[PDB]
Amino acid sequence: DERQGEMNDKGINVIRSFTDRGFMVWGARTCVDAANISWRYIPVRRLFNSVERDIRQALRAVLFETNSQPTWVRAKAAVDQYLYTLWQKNALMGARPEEAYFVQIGQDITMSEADIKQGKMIMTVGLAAVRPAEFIILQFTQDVV
Amino acid sequence: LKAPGVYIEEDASLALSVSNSATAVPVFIGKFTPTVVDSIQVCTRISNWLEFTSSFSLAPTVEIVVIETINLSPAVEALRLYFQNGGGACYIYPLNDAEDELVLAAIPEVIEQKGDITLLVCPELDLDYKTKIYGAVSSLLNDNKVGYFLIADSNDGESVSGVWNSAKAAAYYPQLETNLKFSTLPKNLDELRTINEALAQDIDARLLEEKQRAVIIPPSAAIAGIYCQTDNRRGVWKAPANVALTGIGSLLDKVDDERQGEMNDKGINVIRSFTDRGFMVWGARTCVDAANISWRYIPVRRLFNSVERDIRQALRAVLFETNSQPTWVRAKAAVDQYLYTLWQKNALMGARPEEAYFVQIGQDITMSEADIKQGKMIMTVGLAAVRPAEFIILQFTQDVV
Amino acid sequence: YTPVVSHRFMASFIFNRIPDPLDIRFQRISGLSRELQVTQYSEGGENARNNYLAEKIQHGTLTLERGVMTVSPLTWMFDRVLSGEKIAYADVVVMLLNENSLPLSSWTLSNALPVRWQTSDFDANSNAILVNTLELRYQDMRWLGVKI
Amino acid sequence: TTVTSYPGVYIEELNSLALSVSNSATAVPVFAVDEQNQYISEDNAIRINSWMDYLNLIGNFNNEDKLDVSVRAYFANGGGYCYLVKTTSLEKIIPTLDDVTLLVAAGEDIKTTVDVLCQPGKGLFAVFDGPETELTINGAEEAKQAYTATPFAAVYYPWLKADWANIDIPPSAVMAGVYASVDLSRGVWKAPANVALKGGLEPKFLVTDELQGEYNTGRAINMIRNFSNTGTTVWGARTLEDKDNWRYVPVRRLFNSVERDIKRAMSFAMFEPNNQPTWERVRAAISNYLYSLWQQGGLAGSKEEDAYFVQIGKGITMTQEQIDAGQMIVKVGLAAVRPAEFIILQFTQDVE
Amino acid sequence: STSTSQIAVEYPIPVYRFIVSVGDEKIPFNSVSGLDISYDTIEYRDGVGNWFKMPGQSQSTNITLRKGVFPGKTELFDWINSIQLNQVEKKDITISLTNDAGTELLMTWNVSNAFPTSLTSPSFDATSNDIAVQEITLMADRVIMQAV
Amino acid sequence: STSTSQIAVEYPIPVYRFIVSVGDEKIPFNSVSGLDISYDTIEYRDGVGNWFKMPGQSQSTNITLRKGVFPGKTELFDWINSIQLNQVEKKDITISLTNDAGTELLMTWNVSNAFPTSLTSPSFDATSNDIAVQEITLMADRVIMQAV
Amino acid sequence: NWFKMPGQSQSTNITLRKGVFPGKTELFDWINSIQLNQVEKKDITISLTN
Repeated sequence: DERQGEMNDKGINVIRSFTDRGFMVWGARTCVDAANISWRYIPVRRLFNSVERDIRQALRAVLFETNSQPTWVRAKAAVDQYLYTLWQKNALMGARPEEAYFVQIGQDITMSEADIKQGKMIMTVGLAAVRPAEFIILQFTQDVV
Repeated sequence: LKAPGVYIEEDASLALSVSNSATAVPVFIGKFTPTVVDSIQVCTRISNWLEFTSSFSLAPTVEIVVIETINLSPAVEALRLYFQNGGGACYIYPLNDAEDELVLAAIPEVIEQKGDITLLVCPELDLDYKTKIYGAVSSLLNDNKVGYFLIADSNDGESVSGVWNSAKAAAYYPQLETNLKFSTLPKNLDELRTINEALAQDIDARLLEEKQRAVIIPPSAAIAGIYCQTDNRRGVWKAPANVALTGIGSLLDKVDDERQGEMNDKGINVIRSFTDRGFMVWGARTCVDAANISWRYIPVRRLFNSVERDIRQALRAVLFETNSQPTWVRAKAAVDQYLYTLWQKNALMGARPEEAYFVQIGQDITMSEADIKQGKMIMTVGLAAVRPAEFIILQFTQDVV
Repeated sequence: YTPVVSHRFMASFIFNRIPDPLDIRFQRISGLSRELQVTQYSEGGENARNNYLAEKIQHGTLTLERGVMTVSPLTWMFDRVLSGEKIAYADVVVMLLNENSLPLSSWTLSNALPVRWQTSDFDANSNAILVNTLELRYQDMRWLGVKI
Repeated sequence: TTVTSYPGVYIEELNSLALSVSNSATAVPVFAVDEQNQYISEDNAIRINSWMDYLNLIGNFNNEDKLDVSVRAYFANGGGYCYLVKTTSLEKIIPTLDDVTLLVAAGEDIKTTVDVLCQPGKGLFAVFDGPETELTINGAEEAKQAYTATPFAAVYYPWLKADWANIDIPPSAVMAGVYASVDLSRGVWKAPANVALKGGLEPKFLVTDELQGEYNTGRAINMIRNFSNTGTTVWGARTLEDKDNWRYVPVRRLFNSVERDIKRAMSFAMFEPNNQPTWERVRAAISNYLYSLWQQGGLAGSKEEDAYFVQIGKGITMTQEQIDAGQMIVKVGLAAVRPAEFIILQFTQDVE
Repeated sequence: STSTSQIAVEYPIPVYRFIVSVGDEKIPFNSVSGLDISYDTIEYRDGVGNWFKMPGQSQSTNITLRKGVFPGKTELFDWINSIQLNQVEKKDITISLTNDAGTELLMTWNVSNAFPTSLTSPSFDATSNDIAVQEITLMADRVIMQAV
Repeated sequence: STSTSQIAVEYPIPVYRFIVSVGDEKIPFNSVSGLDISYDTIEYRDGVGNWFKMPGQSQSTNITLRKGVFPGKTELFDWINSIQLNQVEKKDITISLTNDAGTELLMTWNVSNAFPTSLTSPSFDATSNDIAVQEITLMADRVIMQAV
Repeated sequence: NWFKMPGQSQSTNITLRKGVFPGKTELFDWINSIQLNQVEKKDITISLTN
């Protein structure tokens, strides 16, 4: 345990051997600078990899359609119908699904006239992931009453 | 830390329940010392025991007077017993001086600014500390303000006898003697550690001496949880009495029935000890003149505080709308739909709900043309509360047939 | 006052004034009977009322069965005396229990000689615990406590 | 008490502790304590849970003290936890104290206190002592009027003597043990007479029956006396008042044991909304107490409607002006048992 | 043209408005059922023919009173959890048909010494629109029926 | 006009949203039913007439929790297959009524030592539109009900 | 100590149902094949399909 306290903060996970359970993988951090607490875990980095990998798969039915207002309202609905299923399976923490995600796309919300005339479309996806519990602390007192 | 896994640690602290309730929110004015910010927040909103430990001291403010008579402040301990009997999210107003006129007179100016307080407590023993606060707090007991039931304490059987003798006050006589102990901390004893070597070893022995004795507290803090506990169970309209205090040891006084007959008519309630049931709060009167039989009880005063506190919350969707006939018929329906729920939960005595309340508002029923042209609206709410049964009389006869 | 229930009990053994606190789990205990033997003597012209003469007291026999468990100092005692090695005595303390696991009354059974020891039968056709119906004869019984 | 250093067994002797068993009952004797006693502080009531707890207080036992021989005879007979109150502050501490059902004059004169303390509203039943001199048939009018005529007191004349004591033992010591030993066995409603005295207690003065014929009428003085079959026993069950309502102590002690267990049975009704659903919750909390007292044989009669009655309601017992004053008037009636004092035996010689 | 004061003295009273008081508490239940007063019968017939019928032993009483669960309130479980070996804190139950608001009682049933058995936790299924409802089947004695 | 924070503290909670945790796993079931806390009663009557009632032995607990089959997941069978002669790997079951998404628990039932009996394979018939649903009837002890 | 162990395995009899067909007599010649003590015991495989 005392050698692991530097390696895990460094970003090196460790397979640690417990006898009654076996060779368990122990550690879910990533090789990142320890000040960056946003991407400080594996799944917070790996879910955001997997969301945008399946959003590009879902946005490919949008590309060479015409650039106007009914094209955005189909592209906004495609990521809204995708992120709602991730909210269903408890991938995003929250209680009501306007908190777990938001998609903002529009004429003046995210773009300009010279932006659309070039032919590109920008939307802002943002989603709140669940952070796991690394450390636990058991506080054994003795005065019950 | 620095590594994942379990971390066993011993000699832990004590934790309590949260027990949230936004209807009886007390404020604790006393000798507290902040530890984390020390600077600007004149009073802090805590929500449970953990936000207290994350912001305050868990240390009694030791106060020495030089042959020396000393004083230990139980404000930290008296707040532990508030979370043990009931719960809530009390504002804590630390006040160590109580002689600066520029700070003490601004207690009502900051306590009306937050708009959530219903109870006003003072957990201290000292008469010259406590009676200086009640004079400043007594501006909240006027008719210009709403809510603000001052639950007080008398150190002896005699009345507190101030200008706060209004119907919004209650006093609870016997000081409690809690079973918990301390864990300890005249012009900065570390200065006197250098000057007088003889007094330093003298005062350090007495701090260890008063560490072993169980602390006595006033009941102005323990009944502040009793006022919240019977508000989750039975609502405001039930009397906060005939309910056992928890976590206290013995009482300090052992007042009987014949001494109580003057204190209760005076308006001082009493925690009375029955062996088979425990330390029950015994008395639901208020510090009022005994001729005024209308507000002669706690819940008859405290429900009328709580109704108009939630009517102002319900009437705020009316104010800056236009002043005409369809504005009144929405404001009349808002208090009618509120008072009907109070009639549902047996807060108002009666059989059919035109008796338990009445709201009268109109053009010529309550107002004038010069009244509406100024831009104000007057309605007359009136409601009949339930009066509890203090005395019972058992008449044991012997001739059955 | 109010009666007590008969499914909290423990019985501890005393092997040569050395107590045996490993063997307090039993399925049932026989219940302790003692009887004053009586010789009826009918006489003379008195042929309308009996006349009973007392005799010696006949104590009962204590049976107690348990599920068969890992070998213990109780089992090593019965196996030692029922293999003909050593005829030794063992004192039994049978006590009722309260709700707070306090004893109500206790029966001390001095110098109890282990007489017999019988297991339940194996059978492939039914599912039940193997029990150890082991029965021992005591020679005195001294009731002690409240709520006999 | 020896200090303990090593884990093991200590063989230290302690001669003659005179040890008695701890007992649990519901009868709590306030013991009056003379002012010259040192191990008591006034305006304070110390509590004695068993005979070892009294013997922890005084240190060692001596048979000279009028209190020390008093509480030994109390714990030898009935036991139960008692309150030792000094006499000069007894008027302040007994209204303070809950769990007080009988006030014992240990060996002191309390006749001025009982007149102000014992009231119809309270729940006490004092007991005190007769004269310690011999009294005859001729002095039946003089010592009878030395006590007041309140129905809340009982007088036992013959002072006790024991082999373990030197001073005579006052009979209100043992009679608080007898009141607590009979209430556990036979209940409150049976008379505390006709019961034996344990602890080796013996009466000082022999009493004839023709002597007791004059001290049973009017302000009665109960007497204890020994018989040939059983030994010493209590032989009186009359209080001081001689009206038929409160003539026997089992009647007065039942009505005092009822009220202390009604007022804790329906103490939930305090500061409750005073309407009708509070009332039937009160008349039902009394009625299945009195029925449970009915089935144990505490009241006389044969049905449950000749035994007791609980009647409350607006207009039945309380007026409308009593509702908004905060008063619930309750009327409860009882019909207790009376004991058989006399048994006469008629001896015919000629059989039919 | 009957008035509302003749209806309150002639017309019968409906089941859907009642209050239950468990000990000193008031818990709002959904359905209370199963309280009754039963007796067994003893017959004796002899010879020439006399068919004597007497009622005998009073039969047991277990009532079954039902309540939906609430997010903070756990009241019926801490009564069925309070039982260690032999004793529960026995309470008394008063059931009473009321007015519309609970300002009057109309007929009252008192239950003497009630201790709980058989608390039934709710039946979860993802296809039902029910409220999570639990029941408690407390055995007692001496149900009496009191007017007003 | 009640708010959504008074509904969460006054209004009762519905059955159709719960999560089950078998040991350390989370398996989504369809219908969990049959958990309760039962006791038997002991009566004692004597002579002059005293009808003493005491609750006696705790009665057994077997709950019945039901799940549709899934094309890869075989979880309930490898628990009823894991039993050789005498022992199973006993697990503990926690049932808990939740929020809409499983971010809050509202009331929790804990089951102490659960081993399975009677796995029922689905009922095939070519005339029904059902989902292939299997059930498991595991016997256990000490169902407790925990708030929040 | 309330020890609970699972004991004996309980018997299994399944019930599988078929309409009759004009030439096919298959289930009867299995219930007819039994003389005194033995049948030709078979094995059944049930399987949810595509």
